Formats: sequence, C-alpha cells, structure tokens
Amino acid sequence: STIEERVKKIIGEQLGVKQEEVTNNASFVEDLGADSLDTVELVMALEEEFDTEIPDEEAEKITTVQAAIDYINGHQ
Ligand SMILES: [Zn+2]
Ligand SMILES: [Zn+2]
Repeated sequence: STIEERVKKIIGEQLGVKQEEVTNNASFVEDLGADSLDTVELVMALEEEFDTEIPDEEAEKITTVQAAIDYINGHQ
C-alpha cells in the first residue's frame, strides 16, 4: 500500500464516506460533509497512523484530500 492509499482510507474512515468519494480534489468540509470535530479527529487520525505530530499552522491547510497527501509525503 502507499501513503496516498493510507491517507484516503483514513479520510474515508474518518469522514464516513465511501472510497470513491475520496477524490484527490475533494474538500473535507465543502465536499465531504465534515464538521469541526471531523476535521480535528481526521488530523488526529493522520498523526497516529503515521506516528507524527502535525503542527497547527500546517494542519490548518490540510483542507483537501490532496493537501493531506502532500503534507504526509513532504514529511517523508
Ligand atoms: Zn506514495
Ligand atoms: Zn466542492
């Protein structure tokens, strides 16, 4: 599996949407129906999945599937 698939699976699990809905362009709030706690636990999920802390200022930009992928990739 790849980081990309791992990220999409997590967003899927966390936002309760089927995998096909987790497109690279998809916006968590606008497109995937996320509310505040959803975006907070998603980032929390990504930190545990990849065993790494995500600083708040970087986390705030993780608003789309692609942004989540780019952050994790950029951090190894
Ligand atoms: Zn990859
Ligand atoms: Zn949209």
